[PDB]
Amino acid sequence: DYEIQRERIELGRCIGEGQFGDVHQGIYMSPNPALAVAIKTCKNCTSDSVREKFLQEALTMRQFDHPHIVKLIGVITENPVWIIMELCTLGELRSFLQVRKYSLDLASLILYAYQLSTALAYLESKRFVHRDIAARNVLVSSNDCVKLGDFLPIKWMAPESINFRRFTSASDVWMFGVCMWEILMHGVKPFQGVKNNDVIGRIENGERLPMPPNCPPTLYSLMTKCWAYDPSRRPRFTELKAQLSTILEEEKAQ
Ligand SMILES: CN1c2ccc(-c3ccc(C(=O)N4CCC(CCO)CC4)cc3)cc2-c2[nH]ncc2S1(=O)=O
Repeated sequence: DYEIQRERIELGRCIGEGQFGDVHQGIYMSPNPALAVAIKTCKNCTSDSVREKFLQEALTMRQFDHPHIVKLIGVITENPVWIIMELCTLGELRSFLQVRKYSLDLASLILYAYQLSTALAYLESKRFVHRDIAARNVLVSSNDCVKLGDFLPIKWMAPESINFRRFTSASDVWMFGVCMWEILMHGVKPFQGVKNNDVIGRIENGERLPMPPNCPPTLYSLMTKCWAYDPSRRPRFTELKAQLSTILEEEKAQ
């Protein structure tokens, strides 16, 4: 159904490293003659136990269809086993933001947050809990378009996830707060120089990540709402989407 004949794929250069092996860009020739694609490879998929786990990412991704979630294009299930995805040409978000620290305007940063919130409101409506929302798992398709990729990170995790391994859409909202902070910090990691074991203590003392330089206070406020200790007091993703739209439109008007 989405099994792709290997001769329709031209493997190109290695563009990254994955859990199971190198990621390449490539070209997919279909009945579009030259579609740019990402190809996830798997070093040890000659073993079926590894193959089953590798190909699970594809099965998971197949269930989603959203403009801000990376699309599965297809798979090749014989050795070498590949997963074919749309290429996000500008690569990982953190690296992208770091090199454009002084060249992306604030409206673009807010747009990325908004776009991610639309993907996450979609996932919440599908009753899908992500568990790992972080800038490391976001890819850049174009200067005006980011997409959620992936499918313990203590410094991103909600207190209930840390303490009791509770994961819900409300814990995803906490993580998304941290991801928004990362974006407005131009790809700096949260709690740099702080030991993982000490994170929950700071949180429990009422401390939170600080307002990023040049971040609109309305937007930092929204981040802080994501970091309510009580998950029931956090906004739902649809509310974040609504508020981010307003913040975005206000910034576009500057
Ligand atoms: C994790 N995945 C990826 C990892 C790296 C890159 C990636 C890395 C580097 C580049 C790249 O060539 N550059 C060079 C130019 C840079 C622009 C300057 O900011 C962007 C990085 C492009 C894509 C793309 C993907 C990807 N796209 N679609 C699905 C996936 S993935 O396999 O899930």
